Amino acid sequence: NGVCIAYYITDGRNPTFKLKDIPDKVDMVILFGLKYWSLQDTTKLPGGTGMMGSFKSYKDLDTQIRSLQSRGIKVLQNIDDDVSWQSSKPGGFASAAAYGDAIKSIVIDKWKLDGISLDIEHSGAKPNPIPTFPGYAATGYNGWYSGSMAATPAFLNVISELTKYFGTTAPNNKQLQIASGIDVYAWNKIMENFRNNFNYIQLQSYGANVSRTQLMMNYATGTNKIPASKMVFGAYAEGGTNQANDVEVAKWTPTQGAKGGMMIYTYNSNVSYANAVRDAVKN
Ligand SMILES: CC(=O)N[C@@H]1[C@@H](O)[C@H](O[C@@H]2O[C@H](CO[C@H]3O[C@H](CO)[C@@H](O)[C@H](O)[C@@H]3O[C@@H]3O[C@H](CO)[C@@H](O[C@@H]4O[C@H](CO)[C@H](O)[C@H](O)[C@H]4O)[C@H](O)[C@H]3NC(C)=O)[C@@H](O)[C@H](O[C@H]3O[C@H](CO)[C@@H](O)[C@H](O)[C@@H]3O[C@@H]3O[C@H](CO)[C@@H](O[C@@H]4O[C@H](CO)[C@H](O)[C@H](O)[C@H]4O)[C@H](O)[C@H]3NC(C)=O)[C@@H]2O)[C@@H](CO)O[C@H]1O
Repeated sequence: NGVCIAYYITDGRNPTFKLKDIPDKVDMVILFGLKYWSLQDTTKLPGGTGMMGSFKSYKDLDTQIRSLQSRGIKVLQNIDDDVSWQSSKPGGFASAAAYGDAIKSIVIDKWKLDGISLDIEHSGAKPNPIPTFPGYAATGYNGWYSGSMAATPAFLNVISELTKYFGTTAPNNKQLQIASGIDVYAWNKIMENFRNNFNYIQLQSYGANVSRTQLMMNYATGTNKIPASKMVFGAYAEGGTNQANDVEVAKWTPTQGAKGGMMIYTYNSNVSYANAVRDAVKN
């Protein structure tokens, strides 16, 4: 019985399925697409358009969020890694501490959200040297996802500062999760440093079968030393074609022990698909 984490991309797709329509047996919802800078300054992106396409206005967004929380569903904000994380001015703030405070100020202080999930896969400087990727048998991936970036010290500082307000060691029960892949350059160093801070660690194993997820599990647990109970796999509902596999992964208990659960990308892309995955990981 794992967790069921639902991504709700706010780009207006499948509009009749409102954020508040997230069904029961869904533990958390991660607002996705919508950027934290829109939560920060609500006047820049008109409601009902772009990444606010899913809502009539910011008030509508705010109201639906509460609708989920009052039902006990945690609502997290997606935060994407960015090349500015590798600089001394992450997010254009003065330091990683400043960046961290800002995220805390916007996501928690202002929007009273339950935490954040880090989508780690964006471009930036590659590591140097680039290590030899272990390979498929060892990780479930063929090689590096060349479009990701190195977890340089500056990049690590950002996450470190964020762990002060989000995650297992932060106060006020705030979630800190990550959605990435063993193939992203920054993976290993992120886990060497913060695996224990993450409540859940999601692998974007879109389109995988149980065999491939197990391969990932072998590495995540054996080499990255991640507790099996934090591992969450990705159900690619957006694709609409891998449900049977997703359902199997959802029901599946890795050889290393009970996993954290499943995340669904995205629940609102195909509700029936998402419900099946939810049902599978829950029952
Ligand atoms: C966890 C995970 O799975 N990770 C990723 C997945 O995210 C990814 O799935 C796709 O995600 C896209 C969203 O990505 C953006 O948001 C996330 C979360 O914040 C970011 O991580 C990601 O990087 C994207 O954000 C980007 O941020 C950067 C900066 O932060 C922006 O760049 C800046 O831009 C400014 C300009 O202002 C300036 O130039 C700066 O210099 C520059 O840095 C960048 O703009 C921004 N990118 C975006 C997109 O905003 C989804 O969009 C994507 O969904 C589309 O594609 C999939 C294919 O996989 C389709 O299945 C799906 O149907 C969809 O198609 C689009 O659907 C929408 C839904 O409605 C349609 O919208 C309609 O559009 C109409 C006009 O065309 C009307 O407006 C209408 O009202 C509206 O509803 C749209 O028409 C469809 N068109 C497209 C694009 O096909 C998918 O979910 C996956 C797969 O790549 O990878 C995982 O690893």
